[PDB]
Parts: sequence; C-alpha cells; structure tokens
Amino acid sequence: NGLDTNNLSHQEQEYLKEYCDLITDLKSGDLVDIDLSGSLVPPSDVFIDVRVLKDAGEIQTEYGVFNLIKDSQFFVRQSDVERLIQQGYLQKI
Amino acid sequence: SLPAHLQQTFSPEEIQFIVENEPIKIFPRITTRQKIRHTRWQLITTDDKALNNMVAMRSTEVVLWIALLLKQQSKCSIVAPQWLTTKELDRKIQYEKTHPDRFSELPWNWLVLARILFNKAKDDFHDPIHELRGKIQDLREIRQIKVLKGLKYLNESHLQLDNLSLLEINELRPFITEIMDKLREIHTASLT
Amino acid sequence: KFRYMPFSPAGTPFGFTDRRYLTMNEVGYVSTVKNSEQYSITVSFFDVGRFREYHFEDLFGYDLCFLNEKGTLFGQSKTGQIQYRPHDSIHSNWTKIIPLQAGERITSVAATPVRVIVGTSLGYFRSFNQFGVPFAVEKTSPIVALTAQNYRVFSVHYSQFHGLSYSLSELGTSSKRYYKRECPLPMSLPNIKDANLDYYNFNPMGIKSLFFSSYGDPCIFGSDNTLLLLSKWRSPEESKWLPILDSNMEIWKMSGGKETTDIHVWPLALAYDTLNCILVKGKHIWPEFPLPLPSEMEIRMPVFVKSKLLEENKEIQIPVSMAAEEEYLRSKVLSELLTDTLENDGEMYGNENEVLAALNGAYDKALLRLFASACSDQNVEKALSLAHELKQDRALTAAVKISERAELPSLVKKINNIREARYE
Amino acid sequence: MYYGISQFSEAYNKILRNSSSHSSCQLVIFVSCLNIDALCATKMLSLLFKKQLVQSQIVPIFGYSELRRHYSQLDDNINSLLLVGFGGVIDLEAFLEIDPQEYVIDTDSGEQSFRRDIYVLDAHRPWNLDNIFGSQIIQCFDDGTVDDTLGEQKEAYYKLLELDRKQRKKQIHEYEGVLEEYYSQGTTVVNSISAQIYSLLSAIGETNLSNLWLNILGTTSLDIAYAQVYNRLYPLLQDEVKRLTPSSSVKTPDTLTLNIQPDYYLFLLRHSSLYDSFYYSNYVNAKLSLWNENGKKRLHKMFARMGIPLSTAQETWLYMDHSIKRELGIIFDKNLDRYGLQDIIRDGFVRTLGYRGSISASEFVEALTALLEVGNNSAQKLTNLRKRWVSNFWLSWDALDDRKVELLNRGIQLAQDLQRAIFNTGVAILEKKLIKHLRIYRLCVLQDGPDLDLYRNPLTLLRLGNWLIECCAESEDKQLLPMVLASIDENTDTYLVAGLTPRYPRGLDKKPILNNFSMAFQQITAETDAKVRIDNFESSIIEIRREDLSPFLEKLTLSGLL
Amino acid sequence: NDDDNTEIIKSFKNFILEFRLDSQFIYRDQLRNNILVKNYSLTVNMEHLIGYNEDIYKKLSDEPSDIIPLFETAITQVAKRISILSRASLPTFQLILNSNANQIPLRDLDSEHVSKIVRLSGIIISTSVLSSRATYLSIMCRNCRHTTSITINNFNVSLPRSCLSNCGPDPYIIIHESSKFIDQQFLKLQ
Amino acid sequence: ELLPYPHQLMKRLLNRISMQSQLIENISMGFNESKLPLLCMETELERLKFVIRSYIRCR
Ligand SMILES: [Zn+2]
Repeated sequence: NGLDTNNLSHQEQEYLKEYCDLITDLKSGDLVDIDLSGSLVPPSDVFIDVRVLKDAGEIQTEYGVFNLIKDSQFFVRQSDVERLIQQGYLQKI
Repeated sequence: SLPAHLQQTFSPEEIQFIVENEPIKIFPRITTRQKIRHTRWQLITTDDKALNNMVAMRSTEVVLWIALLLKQQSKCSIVAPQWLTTKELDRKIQYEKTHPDRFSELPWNWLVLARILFNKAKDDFHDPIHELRGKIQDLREIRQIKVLKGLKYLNESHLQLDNLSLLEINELRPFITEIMDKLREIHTASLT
Repeated sequence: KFRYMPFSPAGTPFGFTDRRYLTMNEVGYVSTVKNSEQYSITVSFFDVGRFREYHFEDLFGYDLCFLNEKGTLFGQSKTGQIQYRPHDSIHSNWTKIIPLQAGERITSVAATPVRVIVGTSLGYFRSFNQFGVPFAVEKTSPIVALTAQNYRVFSVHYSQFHGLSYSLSELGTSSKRYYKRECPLPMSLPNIKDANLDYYNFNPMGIKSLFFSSYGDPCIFGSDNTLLLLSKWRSPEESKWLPILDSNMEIWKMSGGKETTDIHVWPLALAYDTLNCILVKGKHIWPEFPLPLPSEMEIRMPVFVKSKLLEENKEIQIPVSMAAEEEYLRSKVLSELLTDTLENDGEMYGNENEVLAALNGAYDKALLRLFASACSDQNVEKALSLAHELKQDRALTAAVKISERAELPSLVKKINNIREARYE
Repeated sequence: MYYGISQFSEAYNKILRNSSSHSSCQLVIFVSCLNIDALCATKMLSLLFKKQLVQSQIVPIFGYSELRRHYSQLDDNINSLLLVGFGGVIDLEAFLEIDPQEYVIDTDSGEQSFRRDIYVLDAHRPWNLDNIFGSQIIQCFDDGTVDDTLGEQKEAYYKLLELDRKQRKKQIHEYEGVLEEYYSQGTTVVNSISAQIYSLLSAIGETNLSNLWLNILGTTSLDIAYAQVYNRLYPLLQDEVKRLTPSSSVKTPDTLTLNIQPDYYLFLLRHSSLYDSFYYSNYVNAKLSLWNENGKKRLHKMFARMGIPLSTAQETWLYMDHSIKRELGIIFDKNLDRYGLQDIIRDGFVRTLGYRGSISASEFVEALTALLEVGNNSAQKLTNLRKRWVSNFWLSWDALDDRKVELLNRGIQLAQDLQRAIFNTGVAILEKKLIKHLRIYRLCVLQDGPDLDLYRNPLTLLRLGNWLIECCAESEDKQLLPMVLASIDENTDTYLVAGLTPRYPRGLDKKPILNNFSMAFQQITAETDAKVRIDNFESSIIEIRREDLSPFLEKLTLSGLL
Repeated sequence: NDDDNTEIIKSFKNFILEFRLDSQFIYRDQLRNNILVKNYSLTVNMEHLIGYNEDIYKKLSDEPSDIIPLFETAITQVAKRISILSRASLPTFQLILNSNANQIPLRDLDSEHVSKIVRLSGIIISTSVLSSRATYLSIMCRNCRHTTSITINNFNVSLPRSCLSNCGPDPYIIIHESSKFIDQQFLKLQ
Repeated sequence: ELLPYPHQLMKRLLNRISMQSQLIENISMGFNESKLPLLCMETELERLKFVIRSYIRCR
C-alpha cells in the first residue's frame, strides 16, 4: 500500500488506515528525496528489460509517457517502473 | 517495516552493492581527456579526478559499479586484480593445504568479485576462465572444510577467525549467532 | 642470399592458422582471414568513441597495413596494389598501382595526415598526398620498416651493401626539416626450433614493433626484446639511443628468478613510463585472434645484474641501493625527455609540468638514497659527487642531516660551500 | 530508394538523433509477430539498442486493424517508429490517415523536417510507389531492387505526379499503364530482414557471434518456401562464420563454437530418432511417398539396405551407437542415390557451447516456429486469441536467450507433437482425396479431422500447406497449380483460408513464382459484399464465414487473376 | 592394463571435477551435499557424460562391469579430495545412473543385450529380505597366521588357494570382526 | 541496540542530495551528446537514495 477488508476488524481497519496516513506523512516534509516505502533491493542494474503483464492504459512517468499494452517489452530504468513492478502490472527481472 | 529475511543479516545483493563500492584498476576504451584545444563527471560519493582524467588504453582506477556500467557499454574493460591469476590462486591453494588450522590470506571480497567478473567480464582475463573458476571452486570447498572443522569449537565465550570472506560471514552468520546466543543464555541462566 | 619480406608494425604470421594480424598499434588492430582464395579484413579500434570498427572483403590479398588516427593504408607487396581508406567516410578511398620491377616488392608502407609513403625492396621511396596525387620518387637504402605519427616519419633501412640504418624526418604542412637521413641504427639483428623459425621466415629483421611514444620520441623493439628510445633527436649532435626495457630481464624478475620461456612480450605502444604490450603465453611469440587485454610494463633502466639478485635472495626483491640507482637513472632520463618535449613541442595537456616536478622529486630522493649508502661506507668523496648532482636546494638539507648522522664535518663544510655557490 | 544499403548506417544515426535520450522513451518498434525473421530481426535490433542505451517499446502486432489501433493510441512524444516484417505493400498515409501538414516542424529554403519518423523493414517485394517514392515520413530499408528494376516505374510515377488532348493522354495513360502493370503483381520475397539488419550492423561495427547466429536463424527460416533466398544468402553467411570464428581444440564449458558442417535436410535429427527424422521429414515423404503403406515398406527396406537396424534407428540420436552416426555421411553417400534422396546432403550451421549438446539452425527455427504456434461475443474471442498468440511470440522471444534452454527443449517437444498432428492430418487429406482439381487452382477444404483447433493458428495451416506443396510438387503428373487451403473453426464458425504457391522440386536448379491470391482476394472483397478479414500481414490469409465460402470460391474460380 | 585403469579413473575424476553447465559445477556440489547428509552416492546423467566425452561413454557402455568399479574408485578419490583435509573413514560410494533412453521391453530382452546397460519398465511383485554382501575381507591363513585383505566389488572372485606368505592346500579362513559389509536386496520384476 | 543518530552527517547528506537534485535538473534543462555523465548522476542518486532508505528503514 505504501508503494481483502473482510478479515480485518473495524479497529484493525482504522489502525491500518491511520498507519497508512502515518507512512504517507513520513515521506513528506523531510526525508522527501528518498521514498520510505520504496524498494529495499539495491539498484545493482540501472536499466532492465520489463514485460507488461496486464493492460493498464496510457500512463505518465517523469519526462515521458508510457503505454501499458499487454505483452510488450520496455528497455527502461529500474527506478522509473519500480513502483509499477511493485503493483504487479509490470513484471520482469 | 524491515522484512524478516533482512532483519539480522545482509542479503547477498547488499554484499554485491558493498563490493561494487570499491576502487578497481581498469582500461578505458574511450577518450574523455581535454586536449590543449562534454559535460564533466562530477560525482559526490567517489573521487572523480580519476574519472575526469580517463585516457584510452591506460590504467585508471574507478569504482566497480562504473566499471560494470561501462563494461555493459563496452566503452571500458575491467582489469582483474593480481590474486585472480592461476599462479596466485595455486599459491593460495598451497597455503590452504599447508596450514590446516588457518585460513589463507585472501581478500575479504574474493567470492563476490569473482562472481561479478565471471558474469560480466568474459573476455577480460589473461588466464583462461576455466581453470580460474576451477581454482575458485577448489578454494571455496577447502574453506568450507576448514569452517566445518572450526565449527566444532563453538564456545560460550568467544570465537575467532583470521581471514574469512564477507560472503562466508553471510553464509555462517545466523547459525553461529543463534547457537552461541542460546549457549550464552543457557550459561547465564546457569549462573546463581 | 637475403630475401626481403613485407613488414607492418606488430604484425603476426599466419602460422598453422588461417588468420593473422596485419598491424597492431595504439589506435587499433587490423587483422585478415583467409576466406577460400580471398580474404576478409577486420579493422578494430581501441578507441570506441572516436572510431567505429569495420570490415571488408579483400580480393587482392593485402599483406601490408598501416593504421593511424585519420586513415588506413593497405598494400599488396607482390603487385604494388595500395589503397587508402579514410575513417570518416567523407573523403573517398583511393586505390593505386605503383610500378614494381622483377624482384621488387613493397616492404613497408606509412601514412601521414598530408602524405602517403610507400617503400619498395630495391630502395624506392614513393610519396603521394592523401588524395592520390604523386609527390616524390626518391631512391634510398631499402626500407624494411616504416612508422609515422602525425607529421613525423621514422624509417629503418637495411641492405647487404649499406648495413642497418634509420631515418627520422618531420615533413609537415610547412617547415620541411629532415632530422636524420640513414644514420646507423644500434640494434642487434637475430642470430639466424620451428617456433622461432616460423616467425623469422616471416620477419627476418626481428622487428617486433616500431612506433613513437606518447610525446613523439621514436621507439623500436628488436629481436633481443629490448625497447630502444631515441633521446634528443631534435639536436643531431646530442642524439643517443637509450635502452629503457630489457624485457627478458623483467620477465625473469617477475617470475621469481626462474629462467622462463613460455611468456613473451608483444609491444604495442609506449605511454610515459609505461609500455602497453600483450604478455603472450605459450610456445608462440605472436598473439592469436581472441586478443587479451594489453598488460602494462613500467620501464626500468637495465642496470640489474642477475648475480647480485640471486646472491641476496639466497618474487625477486631488489635491494634499496641498486633500486635507488635505477630510480635515479630512470628519473634522470625521463626528466630529460619531459624537459625536451615541454620546451620544444610544448605541453599537449596540463599534467606535464607537475609530473616533471614529481619526477625531479623522485630524482632527488634516489640521489639521497645513494648518498646514504655512500656515507655508510665512510666515503666522503663519493657522497660529495652524489650530492653535487643533486638538483634542487630543498633536498640538500637532507644531505646535511645524513652527513650529521654519519659524522663527516668536512663533507658538511663542502656542501655548505656548494650552497654558497648556489645562492648566486 | 530513400535508403540504399550503403546508407543504412546513416539511417541508424538519424534514429539516435531522435531517440538517444536518457530522460524519455522515444523509440517504439512495431514488430510483425508470427514471423521468425521479424523475431530474429527485432532480437538483433534490441541487442544493438541495449548496447548503446536507446529506450525502446517492442510491440507485437498480428492484424492490420491491430496496427491501426496501436498507432492511433500512440503519444505525440514518439518520434521514431520501426515497422519490422510488414508495411511494404499498403499505403501507410491512406491507412494511418497520415497528412504531412500537422506533422511538419521547422520548414524554414528547400528543406523539410517532421516530428515523427516511421521506418519500414519489409521483405515483401511489391513496394507501394507512393510509400517508397512520394513519401518523406515513411522511410524504407530497401534491399536494392529499386536501383535495378524499379526505374521505369520511378520515372512513370515522377512524370505522373509532376504533370497534374492526344499528347497528354498519350503519355499519361502510357505511364499509368506502366504503373498498373507494376501493380496487380504477385507477392514474393528475395531478401530477409535479418540480412539487412546484419548489413546495418556491419556498417556500424557491432557484429559478434550472437548477432551472426540470429542472422543465420533469420536466413535459415526462409528455406521452406523461399530456397532461392537461402541459396543466395548462404555464401555471405559462410564468409561471416569464417571471419568471426576463433583460431581453433578440447571441449570446454565456455567455448561456444559455430561450425559449417553437414546438416541434413531432416526434421529434428539431433533431438529425435533417425527413424522419426526420416519418417516426419517433408522431403523424404515428398519423394518416397511415405503416406501410404508402400512408402513405409520402402523406408524399412532402405533401413535394411543402409545397415542400420530399426532398434538402433529408433533409438535417440544422443544415445545412438556412434558406429552408425560417425560414418553416417559415407552411408548417406553410398545408399541415398538409389532411392533418390541425394539432396539430403546439405552443409549447414551447427552451434554448440559447453557440454549441453549441439543445435542446428534448422532444428532451432522449427523449435521457434512451434513456440510461435502452440507455445501456450465472437470479437472478444478473437481479441483473447490474438492476445494468446502475442503471448506465444513473447515465449518464443524468451526461448532465443542462451540461459533459457528449457524453453528450447519445450519447443522441441512441441515441434515433435505438432509434426505428428501435421502428419496425421496430411495423410488424412491424402487418403480420402479431398484435394479437388478446379483447372486453375487446387482446392482443399477441411471440414473435420483430428485436433482441428490447432488450425486457427496461421503458421500451423502454412505448415500443412507446405506439407501438401512438397508432397504434390514431386508428383510431375499434375502440373504447378496454386492451392487454396481452408480450415473451419466451429466456435468462431469461420473458414480461415490460406493461399499457397506451388514450387519446383528441390533437386532442380530460375525465376521464382509469385503469389497471385491477394489481388483476387482484394477484387472479390471490393466487388462482392463478403464479410471477410484482410487484416493479416501475409495477404493470402483471409477469414470467411461458413455460409459465404462457396460463393467466394465460385467468384475465385470465375476470376482469372490466380 | 593398470595404466589404462588409472587413466580411466583419472579421466572420470576430471569429469567430476571439470563438468560445468551454466556457471555451475553440478557434480562437485552434488557430491558435497551427498556427503553432508551421509548419503555416499553420486547420481550421474548419461546426457552429461556424453556431452563431456563420448569416448568415455563407449568405455562405460561397452564393458560396464569392468569399468563401473573404476568409476567408483574415482568417485571415492574425489570425495576424499573434497571432504578430507590432507596430512592433518569414508567407505566406497555408489554410482547411480539416470538415462532417458527408449525402454526395452522384457520380452525383447535376449542374448544380444548381455553385459550391456539397458533401461526397462515393469511392475514389482516381490522384494526379498536384505542380505549382507561383503566388500572388505580380512582373510587369515590357518597355519602361518598372517592376515591379508581382499577388496570385493560387486560386479561379475573367491578365496584363493595360496596363502601368500608346504603351508596347506586351502589354508584360508575369514575373520568377521574386521570385515565390511553392504546390503543386497533381491527383487522380482513382472 | 538502536545506535545514536548522526545528525550532522545526515543533514549534510540531505543537503548534498538536494544540491545534486537541482544540479541534475538544471543539466536536464541544459540538454555533442555525452549522456554517460548524466547516467553517472542518475545511478549515483538512486544508489545514495537506496543506502539512506535502507538505513532509515532498519532503524
Ligand atoms: Zn600360510
């Protein structure tokens, strides 16, 4: 969630919600250049090949506009699509 | 917040990062040198003077992630160290077979650097890769036999090794630390 | 009698293989492959960013090549077929057949920014420009080796009735000055089993390579595996050939004293205090097609005797006395070379003045280490001769302190008299 | 005409001048999926752009409508487009509604520049004259047929466009007759995309063993129906193999070698038994007629004559006794002349590395073709099915890597099973005589059979088609005729119709025959109200309804453009 | 003939020590992980041995009964190289083969396949009791009371007639205290 | 044990990473094409961000 509601209690739901507000408050203000909910793997490969799993439309990135056509290959940086790998819409290496 | 498999130890890719952050001798295949008649490099975690003074077909010293990044470009070829030769590895094998109680005087990053240069520099070795990897595997196996022999001396007080590699520290860290922690817990409960 | 063979710098023979290197230098390497009565020539460059490597299908059978930073000159020895190919592919390639008599072969070729030089086995010396217009037909002693760097041309001549010699010239876009013309060359030709005879049937002169340094000083690598540099070539009354690497001795030195045969040095270039060269392992001197990384060999002045190094070592560890001696001699000759190149041609970068200052520092540090070994044997006169060659006034006080530690007050008085001469 | 071979390098430089930017992605490569040549071509292009760091988006496209959908949703930031394996026949301005007025930037001086470059890597030799000549935006990587053949059409088109009574009619109708003679011409291939991209790599200087092996695979994949192309491109591959080979040795785990050695014209020799390799080969069944029982008797008799026992012949090639397989060339030379199988002797390229076994180019391209084929309200079914073959194409792309040999072995097993199905359906066609003679073309309609759900795939129907053309080509009693091959899909309820060109027997050694089905398909689609699909990149692949099949074939046999 | 035997042992030693597929020595790691769980055995794929050297494949497949003990000796030598430090025990190992060959049926098993490696399939109907075969035998002479050793490999040997010191016609007995034994289970295949 | 915080070191590191962020964005506005120093900046920034992220996440 930083980068299924039946099983939790209402007190656990509000615990999870307020913890989500805390962890989205942590990366604001100070510690803002990094992301605290980011990837814990080191970026030992600056560019990766990325394969699209599911069709997710046209998305934007920092300085360019990406497509999410299903079953397509990108040769892009790990940090540009690292969050999208975490969502699972992109999955390769 | 931290995952359970990264709680009390380093993952091997963090060890890869740590040994990617060292200097290494290298041969540039591009000329970035300003003549008497191009944005500068300008890095903040390493000395950029050796990278600003990058001369083709010379020996320079750059950090290893730059080395691998430029080897991917093939704009610059990584030079193996002195201990990555057949003769020096045979000398290390002879030292391992000579003194059974003591580990050889190998660098701390001898398994991780060897793996990095085997998977990234397949045409940068003066000696053949074949017997180099064979001697690497032989040294790894005899060091495994020596740490298996030394693990019989799991003491409650302390335990010492001389020249164990960082990757072998992550090999043996959770087992040794947990077993000695429980031995110390047993003896401290045994105290009056 | 004697047979001439076509020579290109650091070329390799065919051997039992079907391919060889036409030429190898600091710019790149040109190799040819036998391709069922034709050839395929691949030109690769060590500078990937400046030059892009290429290859082409050669139907004439070129056995000569010269590779510089602005073109590539191929030459067929038996028919006189030469070709010049610019790298940028803006200027067009040109192809020319020169007249060859019966028994005449092109022995060596060279290229210049404004000229193209072809040398034949009967002594002809044909100079074109870069576009194919002929400019000169000279007759000299038979040129068996050519290497040009920028506007400087260096050549080696040999004949039965003239002997071995060299010629150095600077032709330029202007100021046509010839430095030396057919002055004799101090090099030992090889003593004329099949591992050496496969090469000496191909290269009878024993020239492994012929090049210029990074600062423009000529260098030659003969059959005795020594690198000879020509020092003070701009002044013909002070020119001398300095051996700066007896590479068999350093090969024996890194091997721990073992008389080693299976490793050889194949020279490519000389940067300042460093020869870039592939250490070829095996029974063959020449490297093969999977070319390894060229190793670096620091130049050492040949003052190493094997007897003393074997005597003290009962890795060969040099004692500090003769290490100081070789550091002093190497620092002196390199200081002379850097001073001449900085005074005459100027600095091509910004690093030359500071490395000259550090080189004079290493000069004085080696002289003080010789001064210490002189003072340890109560040798006042040798200590005075050693500190008389001390260059800077900074390091003379160190000699005063060593004289104080050795208790030689007359040496203190004479060094202070030297200082008194040095204040004005 | 816009790019001859000597300036392919220049075109690549232009790509860098539009795409060598670290901040944004600006290069999108449209690849025709379901083609081995485009797959190898895009693999070499992806390796080249990975070595120089160009951002890329590789998009596999099946249909023409799929192309129009993908190009319509493209962002305006993209300035470089590469069309691999297609886009050389249709008019891309008339198809992608391209008007140069809204794409032009900085026209000022006779200079014109655009904000998007669309490059075409197409092997289909009918070239659209507007596309190759009158188009600045659409840039073609021509092999060189424009400088030798297409000059009269160049001048006819140029004086057609330049000049917008008896003199005007006399020259304009003559030039339009020349242009309409060049049009309505059949489709043929004389060069591969992999050869052109390897020529570009030779011009740049990024050639190595991997790109050479991919070029070898791309050239070898055209050996089924375009053997003149492979016979033309073979000496260049031989020169490149002998150029980039090392000096020499002992088998060691790291030395990849790629030899020119006898690689016989067999289906999966080194990964199956010798009996199954002769039994499932198209050429062996083409000559000895293995579909009936007499051909199997003759195959067993020649196994008796060759001295190979059937216990040894049915054993796996890797476990085969090498007293059979070492002197198999001598046995082939001595015994195959009496049975007519002299053309089995063929030198090919065999690559091995380490101790994991040797692979030929032919076995590798049949493995890749099998991984394209069976690698893994009706409009939703067609969309899901197109997504399935795009996933199959990316699985076959995954099989091209060196570290994924398990995908290659899965492709080998899939090729064996698919060839078993192709053999069963081929003898099903041949036994009951569904091949009908229609005096201008030969008709074969599959109404029902074993595992008919494999034939909704295009390349599986082309495999069955090449099986039938090889089997009927050696029978000289019936002459050369084009073939219509229709297969029914019950759930979609459509007849997928393939047009197959005949060919001469392989032993003979001229002018290649053309593909005259696209002209008739287009003219019948224009004249009649048949609801048909023309969207396939191979224009001989159409989809008709079941109820409109017989009128389509009657209008086909009435038309004289076959 | 012992030169060829030790050449075979050294060659299969080099096959174990030098085999590497996808940057991995599979057989050295297999032997180490088999020693670490005290499972003194090595499973060898036939495809891997063919891809290493087909000459070794014919040496294995021609007369297997005379060369499989040599391969056992090579495996034990590799194991003593790997898991035993020198100048500072392990019994004999077992070579277990994996083959992907076509399955020879029981009715086609005949006199042609005698002393050849065959792969077959069937149904087990009876497994017998484990019997104790012997490998190391401490053989004692009854008269001169000297003890020799006989090493037994379970392929294709008996008590010899000379005591190797008249001493006696058949002067040997077996000492069962210093003898090493392995298991042998009889099966019936349908 | 939770180690003491190096306040001055981390304040200097955030100031340095901020100055490098404005430097790389200014050079991106400034965008011969030698993109390898920019790539060195880019992987420099993300590897420093990884080290800072992992240290703060562990503590
Ligand atoms: Zn006895």
